[PDB]
Amino acid sequence: ATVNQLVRKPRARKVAKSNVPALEACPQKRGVCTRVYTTTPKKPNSALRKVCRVRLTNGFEVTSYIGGEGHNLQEHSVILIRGGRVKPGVRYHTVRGALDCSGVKDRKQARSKYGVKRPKA
Amino acid sequence: GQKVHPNGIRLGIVKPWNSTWFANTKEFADNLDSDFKVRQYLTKELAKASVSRIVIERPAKSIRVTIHTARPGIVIGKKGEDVEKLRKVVADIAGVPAQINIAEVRKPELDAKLVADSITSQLERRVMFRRAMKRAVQNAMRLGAKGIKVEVSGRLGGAEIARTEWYREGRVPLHTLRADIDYNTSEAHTTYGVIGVKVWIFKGEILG
Amino acid sequence: ERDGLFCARIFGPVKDYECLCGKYKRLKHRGVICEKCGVEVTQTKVRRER
Amino acid sequence: ARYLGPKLKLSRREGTDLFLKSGVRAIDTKCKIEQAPGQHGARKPRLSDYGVQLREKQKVRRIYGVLERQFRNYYKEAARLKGNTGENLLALLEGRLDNVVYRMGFGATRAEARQLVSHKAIMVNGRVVNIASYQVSPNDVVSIREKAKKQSRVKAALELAEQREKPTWLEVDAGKMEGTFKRKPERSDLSADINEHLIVELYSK
Amino acid sequence: ELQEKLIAVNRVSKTVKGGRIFSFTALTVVGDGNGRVGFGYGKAREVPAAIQKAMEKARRNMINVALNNGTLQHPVKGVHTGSRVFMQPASEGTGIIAGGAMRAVLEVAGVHNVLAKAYGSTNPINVVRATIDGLENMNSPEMVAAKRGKSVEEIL
RNA sequence: CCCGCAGAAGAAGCACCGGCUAACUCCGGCCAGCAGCCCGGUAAUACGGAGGGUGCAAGCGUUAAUCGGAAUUACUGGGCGUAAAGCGCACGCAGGCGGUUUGUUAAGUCAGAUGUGAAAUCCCCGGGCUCAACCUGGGAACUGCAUCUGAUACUGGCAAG
RNA sequence: AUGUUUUUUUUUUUUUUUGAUUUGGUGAGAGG
Ligand SMILES: [Zn+2]
Repeated sequence: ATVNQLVRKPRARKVAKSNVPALEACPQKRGVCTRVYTTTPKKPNSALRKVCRVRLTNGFEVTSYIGGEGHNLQEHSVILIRGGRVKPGVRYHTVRGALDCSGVKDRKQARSKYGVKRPKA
Repeated sequence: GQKVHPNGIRLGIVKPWNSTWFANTKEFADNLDSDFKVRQYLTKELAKASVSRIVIERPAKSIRVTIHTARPGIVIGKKGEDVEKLRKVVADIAGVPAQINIAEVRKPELDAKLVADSITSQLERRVMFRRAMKRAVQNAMRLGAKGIKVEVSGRLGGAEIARTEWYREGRVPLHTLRADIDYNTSEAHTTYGVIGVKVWIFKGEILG
Repeated sequence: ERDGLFCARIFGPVKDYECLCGKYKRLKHRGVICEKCGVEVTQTKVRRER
Repeated sequence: ARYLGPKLKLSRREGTDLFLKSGVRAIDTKCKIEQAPGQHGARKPRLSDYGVQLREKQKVRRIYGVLERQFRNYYKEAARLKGNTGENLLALLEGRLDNVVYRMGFGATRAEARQLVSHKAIMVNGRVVNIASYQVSPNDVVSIREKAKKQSRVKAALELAEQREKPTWLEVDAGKMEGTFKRKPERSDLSADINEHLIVELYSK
Repeated sequence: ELQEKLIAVNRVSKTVKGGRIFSFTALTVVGDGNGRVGFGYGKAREVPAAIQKAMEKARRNMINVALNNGTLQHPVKGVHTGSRVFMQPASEGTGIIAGGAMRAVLEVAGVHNVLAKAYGSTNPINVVRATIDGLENMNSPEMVAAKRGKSVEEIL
């Protein structure tokens, strides 16, 4: 605080670590599904949340949420993950409508966010 | 169900009865039934007319009805056209000669039942219940009520969890028997459910 | 009529502190004259002296 | 790059008459100008602090027919320039070629004026200018070219204008169909209902 | 002539034998678009009543503020409890650059042009108070001259 | 770049609408799903569809990343009795700071000048591409460094008190 | 002798004040 003190030893900047380190400063990363499964969320919620453990291109083994209703993913399915954490230990989302992950069926609103092409009529 | 009915506790002292006749155990039940019928009919008919109190009084095998209403003009219609019509039906209901009298209610804001009815109507036509209640209270006060209370209950503003709210103004002594407490009730059959409206109007204390 | 015998710009607004056609419906800017109204903005008795 | 939808809807939303239709027929007859658009029009709860500002911004933008990025740019320019920011912005808006044309009375609406500008009808100092955003300067004569001078719409527009109040900052000739942008307008010359300050605040978040 | 802005309304509770009794606090502020400002803090079982009370409070115990044209006379700090507030006079056109409760008070006061940051707490009630204090303390050139035994041209 | 030809012709989507946050209704059971932080168990403005609206617009969302907000490392600009924070207490080298008067010096300090501080970029006034972006003339700026000439209140050095 | 031992959203917006109750010539007839 004291100017002399500051001079002696300056002020330390708070180094904030990244909450999506398996990306390694990439907007998305390609990965292969090591396994796909459902998981129960913590309190107070209740569901069977669809999630896949993904071995990434850069070597990391992470677990990625699968948004939307329904998915085609199996083991050995090449998917793109984007970062974003579902509110234990899931810090990433599968990009629907990229690589092997399909767009959500019968969806008409927020279509972009689930890979869905524009409905023709 | 805490409270005693304010009319009912005072029938011997400051409040009078509505049905005012004598009958032996033989004919009493029948008479009561008749009264119920006629009253029901009247309510059905004179809904649009602001009617407070039907007073039935049967001497000598002939029924005398007395309708207390705020606007006689709509109950009477053209001079002795609607009243007459009412009479024959009343007679039919009873099975005796009928006679309808129509008392004109001075100050319908001070009559409790009428106020309640008004409130119910308001509720039905989708006003803010609270604003209606306020209006009811205020108006009575303006008119010269020593006090008024109103209470409304259940599904207020179509809310899932029902509750009761009530506005008092002035003094409304219920434990005091000699207090002229005009009490009455009504029910708003809204889209979300029933909303019950109670209203107490304290005219003043009687000294005897 | 704009602008005839009973004009707006030449004399004044019929209503008090109102553009007859449409602007100023409170008490803040008494005087502004838009092109859509071609109207002054004063009292109801202002036309009696003009 | 333009708003192509219902014009009166916008006006309704705003509350005021934005002058998005010529003014032959009064706005109250064409639409429920008091009632807001859509299913939930009759309901009107008091707006937020942010919201009012936003609305104000929209109004101004709507009036001139300027999309958001452009508007932002204009605001920035105003800020950069010396003097009062809101006023400057207003001046800039006015300065637009299409707006100027509208003022003159060669377009019934601002939209019409813009269209005319686009279609190589208008000249500024005897040189065909096609850009609606073109900032017209002081002493810059602006006219209809001889090809577009025969159009019935132009005369109608002029007539409409003649009914409408004449701006002091211009000087227009109906026969010659050429107007001189004499000077950039003062704030007093413009409409008082526009709260420029709100707009300024909105961008000063 | 007076303009009045309800800044915030907050529901506050009192626990009793039965359960929770709820009530409403209304923070308002009123001003004449010139020096005079006054905030009022009213409380009642229903909102509108509370608001009314607040307004009433505001209308009495107003305070005068020396305003050089649309803006303040010099940069002024004002503190109250957690909320410490800085506000700085600004050129015509800039508008009220200030956040929340602070803005409202300024607007009624009839300052049109300010640059104002609220450091510390931003608890509306405290911050408005702080703002008021700042306004109050702020002296004019004439006043300063009077204080110092000089003319206005000596001070500039 | 200009002129002529035809005919509204070939040309609008994306996100969002519980609060923060601009925008609301109806129809489908802690499931399916949403989520940036703080819904869903049968009347969900929070899930999905619709109608309606709001915001952006040839883009619109999402992700990643940086500053901002964050006075949340606080030089400007924070704190430490109870919220995190006074060494258990002292002595004391280096270091930091230093009562008062005069003289002197002129290191710090201040003033002016000179040299330099590449051009571009930023900013001001202009000019040129129909406008704009873009290009561009001149200025200002580049908060500095060096040197020379002064000023000597303050800080420092030296000398006496 | 002893208690973090059955938690689940059973959810935060007023009225506002600011303004008024509205009827011109012509001709005919009566009272004093
Ligand atoms: Zn007007």
